[PDB]
Amino acid sequence: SLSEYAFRMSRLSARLFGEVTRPTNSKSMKVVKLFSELPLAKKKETYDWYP
Amino acid sequence: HYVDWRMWRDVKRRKMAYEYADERLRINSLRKNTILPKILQDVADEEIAALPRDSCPVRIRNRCVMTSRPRGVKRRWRLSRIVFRHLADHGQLSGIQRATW
Amino acid sequence: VRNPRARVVVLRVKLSSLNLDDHAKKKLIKLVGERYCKTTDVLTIKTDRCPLRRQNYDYAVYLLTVLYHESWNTEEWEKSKTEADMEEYIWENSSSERNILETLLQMKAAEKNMEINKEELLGTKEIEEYKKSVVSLKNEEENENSISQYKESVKRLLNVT
Amino acid sequence: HIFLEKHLESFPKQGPIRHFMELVTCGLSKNPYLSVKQKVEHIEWFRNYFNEKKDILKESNIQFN
Amino acid sequence: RTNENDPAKHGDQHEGQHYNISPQDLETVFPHGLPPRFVMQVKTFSEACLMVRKPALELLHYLKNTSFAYPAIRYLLYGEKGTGKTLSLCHVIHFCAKQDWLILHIPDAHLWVKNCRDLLQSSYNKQRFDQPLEASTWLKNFKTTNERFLNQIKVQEKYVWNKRESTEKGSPLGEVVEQGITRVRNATDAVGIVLKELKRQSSLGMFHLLVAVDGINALWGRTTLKREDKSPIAPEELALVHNLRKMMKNDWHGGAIVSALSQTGSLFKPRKAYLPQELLGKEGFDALDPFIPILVSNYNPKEFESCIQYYLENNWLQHEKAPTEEGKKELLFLSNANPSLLERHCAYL
Amino acid sequence: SRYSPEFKDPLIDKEYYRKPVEELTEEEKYVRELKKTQLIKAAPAGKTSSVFEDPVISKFTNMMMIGGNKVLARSLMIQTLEAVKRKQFEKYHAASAEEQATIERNPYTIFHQALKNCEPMIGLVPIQVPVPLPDRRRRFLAMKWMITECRDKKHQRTLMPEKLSHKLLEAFHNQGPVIKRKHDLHKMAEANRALAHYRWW
RNA sequence: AUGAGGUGGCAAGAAAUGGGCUACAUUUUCUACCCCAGAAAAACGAUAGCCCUUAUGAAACUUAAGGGUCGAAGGUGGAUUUAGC
Ligand SMILES: Nc1ncnc2c1ncn2[C@@H]1O[C@H](COP(=O)(O)OP(=O)(O)OP(=O)(O)O)[C@@H](O)[C@H]1O
Ligand SMILES: Nc1nc2c(ncn2[C@@H]2O[C@H](COP(=O)(O)OP(=O)(O)O)[C@@H](O)[C@H]2O)c(=O)[nH]1
Ligand SMILES: [K+]
Ligand SMILES: [Mg+2]
Ligand SMILES: [Mg+2]
Ligand SMILES: [Mg+2]
Ligand SMILES: [Mg+2]
Ligand SMILES: [Mg+2]
Ligand SMILES: [Mg+2]
Repeated sequence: SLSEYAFRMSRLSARLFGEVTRPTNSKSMKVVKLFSELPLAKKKETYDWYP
Repeated sequence: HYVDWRMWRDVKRRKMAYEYADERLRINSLRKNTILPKILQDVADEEIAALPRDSCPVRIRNRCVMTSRPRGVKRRWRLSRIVFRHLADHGQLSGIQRATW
Repeated sequence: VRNPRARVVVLRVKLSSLNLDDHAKKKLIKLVGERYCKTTDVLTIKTDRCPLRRQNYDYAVYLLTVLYHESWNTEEWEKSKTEADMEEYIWENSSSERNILETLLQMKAAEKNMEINKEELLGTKEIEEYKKSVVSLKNEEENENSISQYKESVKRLLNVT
Repeated sequence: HIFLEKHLESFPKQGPIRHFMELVTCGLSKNPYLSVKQKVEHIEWFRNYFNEKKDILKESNIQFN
Repeated sequence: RTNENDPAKHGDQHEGQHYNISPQDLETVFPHGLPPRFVMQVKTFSEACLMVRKPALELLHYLKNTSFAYPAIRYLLYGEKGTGKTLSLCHVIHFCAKQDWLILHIPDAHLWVKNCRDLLQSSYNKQRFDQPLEASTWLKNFKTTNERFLNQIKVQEKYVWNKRESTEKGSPLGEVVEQGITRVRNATDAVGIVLKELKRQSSLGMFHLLVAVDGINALWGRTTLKREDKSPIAPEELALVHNLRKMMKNDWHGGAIVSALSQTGSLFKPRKAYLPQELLGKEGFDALDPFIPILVSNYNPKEFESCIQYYLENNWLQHEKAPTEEGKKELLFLSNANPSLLERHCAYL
Repeated sequence: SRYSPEFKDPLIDKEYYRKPVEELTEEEKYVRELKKTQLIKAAPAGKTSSVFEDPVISKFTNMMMIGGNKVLARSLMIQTLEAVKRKQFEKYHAASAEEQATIERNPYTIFHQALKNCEPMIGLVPIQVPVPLPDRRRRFLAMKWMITECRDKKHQRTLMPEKLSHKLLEAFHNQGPVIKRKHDLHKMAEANRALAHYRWW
């Protein structure tokens, strides 16, 4: 589909910006968001809900 | 001295979930991916099951902080609709006003 | 006093304000993607990764530095540029050039006065006008104004009036 | 905060473990709330877990260390 | 209306003046390709008057001044929706038919890239798909249009329709046309053979050839057809589209190619798209490049007055107030001099 | 209604304004002077000053409209008018010189005459009693009967333009189920004639 | 212990009934466009059933989304009745 030029440019841009470099599926990509976001429990709204 | 035993149970659940969130996140990261071996994912599954029941985040219920109402709780204020109406109508909440348009 | 929104930094720079050649500019544009607005020729980098304002600002400056240096750097795979990989259309070595060359060759063959050459045919002012019109249509705004120029050039080249 | 992959010295340089740790490090780096020590703690926890489960890794043919 | 009903003799002086086309000419020349609304108007009025417009005049002048030695020149009727592009192509077609050319007329390429249920993988080439119903439908009208020239053409190869049936070198192209018409399964292959033979014989000098394709952008616009796996089918995979692209290629002489852009019936193109690159995509633009675009625009005041006079003469504008200048101005404003909108408006007055 | 009661409906008629002052009566002069001091409702998006505006056809289109699809209703109306005109032209050409004098070709005249022929004179009201019908009710009953007959399921796969054109021509010639329905209403009124006294007005 | 805690569990339909949604199509259906087109048309018609996948979740036949498979009932509906200026 995409030209190898665009493919390599996109991967180089990902390397530059610190994004995921290797190809990956949606199921495995969940880990990135899981570790980027805080756990639901650790959020102040969640663990300090009650005074 | 929480409002009721239900609110006390929810407080216990929130404390347990906050305690075990990091371990839960770590163990669930292994399970929620298609890279690691299936045997490793299965052992991770049994471990996350082995974690205590109350640590599950889905068991945290958003009860009103003042009357322990299990439903009709506005998240932004954490108050059941009844208590929120009481305070807003008496004018003790900034900005909120009776809407007319 | 804490507020998570306070950690976000935005670094804006006009690419024309940097020391960039055509190749480096195009490579940087393709690397940064939608972070660059062509209308204003402005690269905007938003940093919210680091917890702190100073950290995010330093990260944005570092991103600019690395992007600039790598854009100036040239990769081997760059040679493998599909004709569609270019943001701009180049008449040279293009389908338009090939087609007009073949058409002129066929015309002169039909005339049977085959005392011609590719460069001789393509150096004529008529080919210059046709190339200008084709570039106008492919890269500039498409409109009746450009279509008229293209029609006139093609008419003169094809010898029909 | 960002270039956390320098902490992945102990993990294999290739394979499922390396790919998974790449994903984990990218997530941690993108995370703006956790402190550097907590991110390193997550990485250390994964290291310890894989070291403990090295038997299963060897049985599944995923080179470790 | 013009006393000059000859398609070749009428000139600039007849701009905005009408031009009749006899019923015999209509039957022999346009079994297909006329706009449906104009066909209905013809059936209603028992007449086929076309207005002599500047684009048609210019294209006719170009065709008259052509030199068949050069490779076939590509002209592209162009412009907005419902401005008379198809009828200008029909005017040129009638001119060349009266001039005794072989008219390879494609009434609408858009019909070939949608709604087909008989789509089948081509037996001659599994890579491509055939459209037997459309192929036979086009072949019948093509024979009706150019029967007289059909016998004269000598085929130059042996074409096998089965392991047992074939047509031999030196045979009339009428043989292939009849085979395609009758044996529906072979209609697409017959159309391809016909295109090949016409294109080569034009260069040989056997006869002048006018290719006249409406909706040429369909040859590169995406198709809505689907495979057995519900997967989209690219335009080139259709044998008809492939052969028509080969015909559109200017690697031949002894004729001319006239194509008309048409957003109507196009697939995956916005309504307000009327520019050539926009309608043809870059692929189609390069395929047809170089070409001479001929713009067709809304009626000028004289053309508007002539069309209104034609309708009044036919008594089509039965409305009581239509003849009044107030009604004339109302029609002019509502149609903004667009022939299609004006015709649709007058349809119910 | 967002309009205050003071607002007055707009009068869209160029002739009314172009009329010379001299031809105006004192009452008309006073009305024109008064209107200069009154508020006027914004002209509705339906009716304009076009000489090709037919209020009867506009009302028929509105009645045919379904779920605010005014565009489709207008399309159906114009298609019906075109079909009527085309059928008339075909009959005109196919007819001899004598019958060409009789054969009408104006779709507006055909439509108006058909609806007039379909207008019922006497209605029935519960009090059932035969009763006079006001002109507005007569026109509405004609239009509704025509539209309902066209929408009848008895016609299979036939498009509304063709159906309505055929029914309109039949009515113009005083035939068809619409005229049959009008005759049925008249017959029921005649049958209940004896009950006419029950009406108190 | 009529209090507290934990594990597991119902929640289905003999049958009826209120409301809502989808339809019964040609002013319709599919496609393009988003309103100047081409096809369907005994098909129309399930958000129903069955299988698979995916989302969330510790846990999905249970929830949702998607895909596949199926193409069902029905053909504008009695009294009566709802809303709308
Ligand atoms: N030269 C003409 N002479 C007579 N009628 C014309 C002419 N041009 C346009 N018309 C009228 O307009 C219609 C023909 O328009 P045509 O089919 O050519 O539209 P188009 O603009 O080429 O493209 P499309 O409508 O497919 O976008 C007919 O109703 C016809 O009466
Ligand atoms: N069945 C059949 N079709 C033929 C034959 N020769 C030409 N055709 C038609 O023309 C096509 C071949 O065109 P050609 O110019 O040879 O080039 P090609 O299409 O790339 O093979 C076939 O796909 C048919 O549509 C033949 O002998 N048999
Ligand atoms: K009902
Ligand atoms: Mg919950
Ligand atoms: Mg047209
Ligand atoms: Mg108890
Ligand atoms: Mg389903
Ligand atoms: Mg799961
Ligand atoms: Mg079906």
